Amino acid sequence: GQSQLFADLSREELTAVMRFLTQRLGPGLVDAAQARPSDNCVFSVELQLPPKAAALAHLDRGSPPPAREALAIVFFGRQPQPNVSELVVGPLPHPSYMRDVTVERHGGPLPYHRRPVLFQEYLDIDQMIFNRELPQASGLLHHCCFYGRNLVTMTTAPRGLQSGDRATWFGLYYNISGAGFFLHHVGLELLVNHKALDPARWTIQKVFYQGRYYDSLAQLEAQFEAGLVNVVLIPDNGTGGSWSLKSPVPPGPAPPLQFYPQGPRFSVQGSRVASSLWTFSFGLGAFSGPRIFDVRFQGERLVYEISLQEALAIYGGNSPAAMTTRYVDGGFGMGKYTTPLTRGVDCPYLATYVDWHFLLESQAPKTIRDAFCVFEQNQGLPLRRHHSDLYSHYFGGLAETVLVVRSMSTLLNYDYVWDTVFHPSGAIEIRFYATGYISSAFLFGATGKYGNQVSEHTLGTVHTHSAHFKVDLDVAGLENWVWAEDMVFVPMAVPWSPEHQLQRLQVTRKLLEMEEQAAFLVGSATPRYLYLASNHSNKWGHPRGYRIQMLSFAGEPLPQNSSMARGFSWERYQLAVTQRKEEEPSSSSVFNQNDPWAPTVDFSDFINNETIAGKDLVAWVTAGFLHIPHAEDIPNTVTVGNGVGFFLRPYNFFDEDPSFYSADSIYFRGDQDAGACEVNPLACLPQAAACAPDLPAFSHGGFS
Amino acid sequence: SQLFADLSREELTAVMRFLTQRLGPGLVDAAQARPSDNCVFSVELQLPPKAAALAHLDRGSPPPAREALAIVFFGRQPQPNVSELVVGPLPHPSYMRDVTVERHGGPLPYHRRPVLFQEYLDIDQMIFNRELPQASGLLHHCCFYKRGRNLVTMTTAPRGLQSGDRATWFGLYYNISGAGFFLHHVGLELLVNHKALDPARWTIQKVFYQGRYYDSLAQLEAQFEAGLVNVVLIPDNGTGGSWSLKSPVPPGPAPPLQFYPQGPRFSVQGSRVASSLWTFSFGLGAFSGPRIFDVRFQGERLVYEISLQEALAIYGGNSPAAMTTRYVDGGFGMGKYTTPLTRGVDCPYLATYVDWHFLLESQAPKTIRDAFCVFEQNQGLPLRRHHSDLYSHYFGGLAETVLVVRSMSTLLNYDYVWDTVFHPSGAIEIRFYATGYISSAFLFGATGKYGNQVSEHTLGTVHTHSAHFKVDLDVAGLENWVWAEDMVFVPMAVPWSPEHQLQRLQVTRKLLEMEEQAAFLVGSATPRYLYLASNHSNKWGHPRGYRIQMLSFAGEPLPQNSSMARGFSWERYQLAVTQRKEEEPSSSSVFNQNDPWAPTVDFSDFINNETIAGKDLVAWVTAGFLHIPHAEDIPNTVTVGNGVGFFLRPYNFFDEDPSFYSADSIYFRGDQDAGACEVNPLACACAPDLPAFSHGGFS
Ligand SMILES: *[C@@H]1O[C@H](CO)[C@@H](O[C@@H]2O[C@H](CO)[C@@H](O)[C@H](O)[C@H]2NC(C)=O)[C@H](O)[C@H]1NC(C)=O
Ligand SMILES: *[C@@H]1O[C@H](CO)[C@@H](O[C@@H]2O[C@H](CO)[C@@H](O)[C@H](O)[C@H]2NC(C)=O)[C@H](O)[C@H]1NC(C)=O
Ligand SMILES: *[C@@H]1O[C@H](CO)[C@@H](O)[C@H](O)[C@H]1NC(C)=O
Ligand SMILES: *[C@@H]1O[C@H](CO)[C@@H](O)[C@H](O)[C@H]1NC(C)=O
Ligand SMILES: [Ca+2]
Ligand SMILES: [Ca+2]
Ligand SMILES: [Ca+2]
Ligand SMILES: [Ca+2]
Ligand SMILES: [Cu+2]
Ligand SMILES: [Cu+2]
Repeated sequence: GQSQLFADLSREELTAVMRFLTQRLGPGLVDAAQARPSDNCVFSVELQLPPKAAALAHLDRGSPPPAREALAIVFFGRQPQPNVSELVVGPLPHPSYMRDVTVERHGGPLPYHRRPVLFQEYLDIDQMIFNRELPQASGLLHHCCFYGRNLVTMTTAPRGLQSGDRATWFGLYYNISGAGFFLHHVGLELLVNHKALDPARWTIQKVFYQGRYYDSLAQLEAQFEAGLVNVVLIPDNGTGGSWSLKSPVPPGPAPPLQFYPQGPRFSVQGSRVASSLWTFSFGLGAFSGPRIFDVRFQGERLVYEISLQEALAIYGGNSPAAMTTRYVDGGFGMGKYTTPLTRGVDCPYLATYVDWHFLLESQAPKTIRDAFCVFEQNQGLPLRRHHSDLYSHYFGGLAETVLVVRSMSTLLNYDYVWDTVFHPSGAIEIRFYATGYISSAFLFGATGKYGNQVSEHTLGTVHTHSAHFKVDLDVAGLENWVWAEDMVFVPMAVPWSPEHQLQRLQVTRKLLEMEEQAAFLVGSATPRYLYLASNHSNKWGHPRGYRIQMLSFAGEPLPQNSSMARGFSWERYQLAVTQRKEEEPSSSSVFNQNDPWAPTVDFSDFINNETIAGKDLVAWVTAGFLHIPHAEDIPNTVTVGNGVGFFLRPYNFFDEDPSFYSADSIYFRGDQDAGACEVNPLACLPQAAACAPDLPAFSHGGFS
Repeated sequence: SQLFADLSREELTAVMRFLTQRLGPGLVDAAQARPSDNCVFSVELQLPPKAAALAHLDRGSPPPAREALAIVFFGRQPQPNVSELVVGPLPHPSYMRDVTVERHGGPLPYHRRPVLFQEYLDIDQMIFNRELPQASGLLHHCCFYKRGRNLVTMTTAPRGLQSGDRATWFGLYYNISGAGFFLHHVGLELLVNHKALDPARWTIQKVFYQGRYYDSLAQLEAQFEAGLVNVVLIPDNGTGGSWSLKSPVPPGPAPPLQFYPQGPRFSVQGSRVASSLWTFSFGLGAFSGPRIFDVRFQGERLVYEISLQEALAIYGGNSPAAMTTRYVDGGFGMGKYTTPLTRGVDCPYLATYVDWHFLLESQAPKTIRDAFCVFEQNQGLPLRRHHSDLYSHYFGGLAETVLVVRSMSTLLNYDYVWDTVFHPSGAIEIRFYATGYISSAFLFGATGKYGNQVSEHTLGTVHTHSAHFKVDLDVAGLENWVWAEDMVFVPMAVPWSPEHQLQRLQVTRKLLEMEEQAAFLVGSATPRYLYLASNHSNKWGHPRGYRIQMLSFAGEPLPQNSSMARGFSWERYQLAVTQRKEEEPSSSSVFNQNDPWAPTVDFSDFINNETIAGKDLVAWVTAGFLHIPHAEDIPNTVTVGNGVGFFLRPYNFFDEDPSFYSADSIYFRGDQDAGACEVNPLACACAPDLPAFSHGGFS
């Protein structure tokens, strides 16, 4: 079955679904890029992933491929009871039908306040701030901040305190040219209430300046002019790090460069990457972000899907913005906020780079150039090696080379790096880095219970990062069990001197039967060897397994006591294994960010006391850390040590190490000529086999 | 300025001629020595005292005498001792002092002494000439017996059960040609007693065949010939993996190759690496293994010393050899058992490669070619990046390049990989990988409580690996404190709507004042942020710090209840911080392997309830994992996912990211020509002309 079922929609296919929806949605249908709250609107159109039954029927058993469909989110603002609605639209490329799956999926209409804040909304909010509200305090603002074209606004987190609220705290910052404005908070923060569908009716519920609450910007300017406010002059320009990214040092000799001496050893065709060892499909959800499907090692499928589900950032702090802030980044979109990869910085210069197409908050499809990069990377390490000077004189090794796919999501200040790396041993590593700029507060007072001073007038606010992954392993077929292997010591008499005691080392295997048993809380310890496995077995008779191996420094999760916690229930777990249902496609939702108190998807609902003894299983992995900012996070947070993710590793899945059969392996005996070419491939790189290519002239995918 | 350089070949011959002429005649070469002889076991660099060394490197003083330390086996006397002697000054030695007593308070029992290469050879003459033909009937019928040329022997762990013992279990294995013999256990294990100083007197305390215990080989042969022993014939050759390393698949298009477009960006002179950012010295102890001294980031020193102290492997199993085995690898030697790096496999092809000289168990100095490699590696990752489509249109980042130093020690089956990697952010990563062959048993019976079947007739025995590192951080001078930062949530009324509650996130700092508070047991949780710091502060007024960040999947340590456990008490700790003394230079010792019950050094003695508030500190980091072998370990165990170690990371130590001032940084704005060469270095013969391949050879 040779189709590309998992490919993100092309631009024709988006135009096609747009044309279709235009014609059929009633007249009065506004473009989303200019829409007001009471308008109608196509928010999003993206690929609707196919149901698994049908997909595998095609891929494995040759049946016809399932209708390729799209899913549009529609803001219905023009009516007595405004709803959000999800509609499926197919088949592609010539759509002929549309049904409204909203009720059928979340049992009821979608409250209109759950909708993401549109780009027009943010723009209206700024008209309200800069034109109507902020000149009421123009005296204060001359005095402190060089006064509304030099200042600039930034959003927060959940918007309110209570299901249905839509009130956001907004920070104010100097509009720094050519570097991060995120460091130069001016101390002013405005709780805006924009729940109403008429922007004229929008209020400013509270105000916060340098330590103090006020009821309005008027009453702040009353108190300023009455001489009753100690105001702090915050510089406006400066130099190095806090103000720049451009290094003052001039370029020196060049760093090392990697090249393929005789052509590449893989190919990308559409959504499908293929190599001597690995074959897989890849994509970005608009909200979910990265994903790969149909991963096959030497022709056998290991995983149906691996895909980011959510990223979280829980903050604390002095100011109301920082202590309210819980970003659920799916609500903005890890795909929407993807950004071009800059060649030679984000991936190796000779990597192959791929575009990504999308239709969000517009009516034309746009394209993000160089959104993904795929490459083979020599790691420096040997994968494996042994040198025998003992009894027999030989050497046998293999340098590890690895296959890689990378996107980067720039969510305001943060640049998330998402890596999916494919080892020649049959292992799959998922990785998640955070760089970019820190979300900062204005430095004031009881600092230190809440973070570190990091520049003049700048607090680095404490926060946690957590991220969720879905790992739908299909280990040797759909029917899988989970096993927990570990270890134990048993006091025993030494057999041949019973007078003497010895501490006896033993393996421990428990087969986990129920969802509740394989759900592991953050804080609880957890089996050293945990793997999903098969009815089937390898040559020596052990169940065929793939083994999850985590890499987390997890923060304490937001306590359960909180009304908000439900919107990201998944943070509380390290790992959970679950019966994989069509009704349960995802862990979070775009709709949880703006109403986590009545969550649109609640992940703890999935762990519900069913068997996981021989069913189609799906593993859910949380990974993250705590981050007390510090001075070396200026200008940017750095990758080193901040890799988090997991390994999927073979455990009695094969009969031997597949890399035994590698084309790149190296062997020689003591009695051989190790530097003769017929014995050793490495002895010909010099003779002839050299010659770095001419390079492609540099290009860049641009900006908005 | 080369205080820390391992001894040259001249300097070894020099100490060896000096020791010859002054040790009494009757002084035998160690390679040939019998237990009752006298013997120079080792001569290696004696590291200088820290007061004096710093005096020299910082304050201009003259250098401390360059000295050597020789271990001498004094077997020819009424009470035989082992003795460590300092010998100086170099390169013209004129003195020699016996530090043994002054260091471990008394003589060194002769049984603590490492099993020499001649001892292993004598044990094999006993085994194959006197003992094994007593059972040539069984061995014809099970293992193709020829008079012992087809079989082969391998050591175990501590030797005996009790302080003073010297009785070693030995497994038998087919002598596979050109691939690891370690997978072909024949089922036979002999407890040999070799304590005596007269090899004629050596006994065979016990025997183990195929699940059952016998008192000698004669008795097993009685029981065999009586038809009373079910014998199975174990094949002798075979194909693929379990029997080979050579891939059957022909070489394909070549893998990616890294080269330096306009020459290297570092240099190696003797023991000293130098680069644009980093400057350090490097070496191997003979027993302790890798180490680096005088690490200087942009000229300021961060660490005095980082050094491997010990590697440990605890096993379990069906058979006596497996369940008795706890290898303390220092007792063999991580430096001795270092092996040449094979260019293009163990390190980048274009890396620079350095020799190592040693003098152990001989009288001439030998050399291990290509023992170290140093290289710059482009990682493919960015060190950092931001892309702004928001309010202002710009891009600013930096691909991470890294500097690396690597040695590999092959201890029998196991190939340990030791890495020291130097990030341009000011971080140092220490890494430890294990590859090579698994140590295997013969498959019989109750398997499964004890490991996995992994080939025909081969059990992969469960085991833990752990390793110990000494990290002598000198954060902004000698006086350091340690701090433990972490996090907490505090229920609080929302200020601006107090009828609602909010879970308020807060940092948590405690300054650890006592050694007991900064020693962290395996099992117990540990502060998310834990760093050594200074009196001094950065611009913003935070204490200047380096943070330790571990990477361990610890095995359960050997229980305390065990008589053996003191010989590696560092296994029970994740991390310990400690007043740094000259009487406490190391964590284990070469003498612990052969007598852990009366440990020659016991690490828990260092954690002794002193203050660590503003003292010269040292951190000790344990790292390791559990290994239940599995089919994908044949023919070798793979590196993937098996990296363990730690990061040493700036924490308010600088005023900003030093990489901000990087030469290889990249910046451009929306309104610029991103592909014009004057804006972007990335927008600009017959490249690598490669050295013809060579190899360091074998014994
Ligand atoms: C959500 O909104 C849409 C319209 O704004 C509702 O769908 C319409 O329903 C009426 C009568 O029920 C039909 O005659 C229209 O033609 C429908 N339009 C479409 C395209 O679906 C919808 O029922 C509302 N859903 C809920 C449950 O609130
Ligand atoms: C270990 O043995 C050595 C020699 O077998 C001892 O060293 C000698 O000590 C005698 C006096 O007891 C001196 O006269 C010799 O000149 C010494 N030789 C050297 C090179 O030291 C040593 O005393 C023994 N160590 C202990 C602690 O017993
Ligand atoms: C912010 O700064 C940039 C200059 O790079 C400018 O183009 C933009 O118009 C400024 N003003 C605001 C309020 O966004
Ligand atoms: C073992 O086999 C090797 C080569 O395969 C041989 O050279 C050696 O001498 C043999 N005998 C022993 C016991 O070492
Ligand atoms: Ca369920
Ligand atoms: Ca599955
Ligand atoms: Ca102490
Ligand atoms: Ca120190
Ligand atoms: Cu962060
Ligand atoms: Cu192991």
